[PDB]
Amino acid sequence: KLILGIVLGVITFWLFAQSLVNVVPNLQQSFGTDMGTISIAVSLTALFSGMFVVGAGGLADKIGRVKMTNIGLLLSIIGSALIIITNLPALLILGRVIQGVSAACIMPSTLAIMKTYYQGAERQRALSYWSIGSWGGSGICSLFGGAVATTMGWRWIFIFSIIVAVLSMLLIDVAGLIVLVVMLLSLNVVITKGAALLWFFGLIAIVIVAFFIFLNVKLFENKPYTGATISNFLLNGVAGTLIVANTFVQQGLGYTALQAGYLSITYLIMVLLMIRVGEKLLSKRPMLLGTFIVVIGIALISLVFLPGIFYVISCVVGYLCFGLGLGIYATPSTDTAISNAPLDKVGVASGIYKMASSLGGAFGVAISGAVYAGAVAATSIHTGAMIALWVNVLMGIMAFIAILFAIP
Amino acid sequence: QVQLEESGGGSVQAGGSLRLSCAASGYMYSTYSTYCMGWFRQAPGKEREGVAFIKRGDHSTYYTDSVKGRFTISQDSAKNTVSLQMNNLKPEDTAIYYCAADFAHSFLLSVHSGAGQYSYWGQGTQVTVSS
Ligand SMILES: [Zn+2]
Repeated sequence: KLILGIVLGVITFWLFAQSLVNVVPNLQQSFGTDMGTISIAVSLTALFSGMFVVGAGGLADKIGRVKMTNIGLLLSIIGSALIIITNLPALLILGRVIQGVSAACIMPSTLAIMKTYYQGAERQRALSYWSIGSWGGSGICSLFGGAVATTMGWRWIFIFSIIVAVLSMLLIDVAGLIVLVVMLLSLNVVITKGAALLWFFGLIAIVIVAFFIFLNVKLFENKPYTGATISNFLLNGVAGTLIVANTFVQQGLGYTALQAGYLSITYLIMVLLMIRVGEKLLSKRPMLLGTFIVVIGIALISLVFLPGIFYVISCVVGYLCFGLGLGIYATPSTDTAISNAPLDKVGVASGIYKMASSLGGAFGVAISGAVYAGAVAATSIHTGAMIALWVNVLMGIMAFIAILFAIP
Repeated sequence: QVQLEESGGGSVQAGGSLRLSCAASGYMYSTYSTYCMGWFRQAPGKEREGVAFIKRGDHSTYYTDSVKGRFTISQDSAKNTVSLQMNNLKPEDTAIYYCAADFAHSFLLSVHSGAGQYSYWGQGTQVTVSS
């Protein structure tokens, strides 16, 4: 139906947003201001998004779902129009900030329409197509923006944002919220400062301080939806597996940038053609299948640390076995969360499931990188790599053990 | 937290040859990304000038006019490091050579040269030539 046809247009408003991150050198000359200041400028999108998606979901919960999805898609016009209009330093900041709060509005609200769309059985067709929207949307955000920068430029990648954000609409109470964003703002850049940096132990405080001040100040959930969310976090911990693998292959074994692309796009095509098999797979069975078969995905790439001549076989099967496992768990976990969550409080509950997904990644990457960067500094590339891949196996096993607290 | 440990260089007679190596510690690649890497020279007289740069992903090299043909930047992929093999060195080449690398980007995007783009810099290695 044209229920998802518009929704995916709002998820592709978050492909164009996270494509410009991989084309920072082009707009450093245009906007003029040096790298390091213009980089953090583009960073603000997923920054503002991660801290407001909870609130913007809880305000969409009351103010209206399609009301907020109308706000977001309208705010996605100015978000892109502001940047593409004129390139200059101070303006570039604000343009990404609103691009960030634009996503915070869309994600939880469009996740609530899906429950109204079906309310059982024909909901899995929608949530699967939603997963295609995000995983395809993020999966090629880089490979797109780069291909666009080559021929057309950095300008014609953000004019596609306004027109798709309109075509989407064509198919259409501060209870510590301020001490929530301050905990997230900090926690979001505790992983980034964790690598860079002191504010290393200093910024961990304002997270823990604004956590307990927010703990005793909408917190009300007790169902398997909790299990589906906690499992989602632990599974996204093995996101680092891919980045540490791409590094190892391209630096250690010394392949070209295109080979890295073929191994990666193989994983991308696989995972997008399993979320389809995910809905057919269904709750606990496929999520146990996914959380398990991903751990194999690692093991095949872990064993490439002790390689041979025909271990490109053992590495490839890894990318496939890793890719499909995410796809299998992909469309059942989003359902088990979206279903069990109360119809009254969907906007609040969905934002929490999406952030728990977000932090999981950033958290996993930080560990995977730090371990790799440490282990490769201590011992070698091949050795140090496996140490990082192993740390992912543990999280992937914990994600398989995280299903223990998720009954049928 | 990405150190650039650089080695080689030093003094030699004019019309001679010199090696300059530089590796990047704990610099990881994103899902469809790479980074560009090379040297800038700066004699006590003139200001910071670009020499030779290479895109780590697909050996996409770029040189300045001055050094074109004599200098040959390249990456020892198995040992993981870039190195600028300099030849027929003229006394203009006498300066402090700084190994640098820019923030990562889509591998589809082209190699970089402008000092504004490069963000990671090495302590600097000295090279001098004479009669
Ligand atoms: Zn570059």
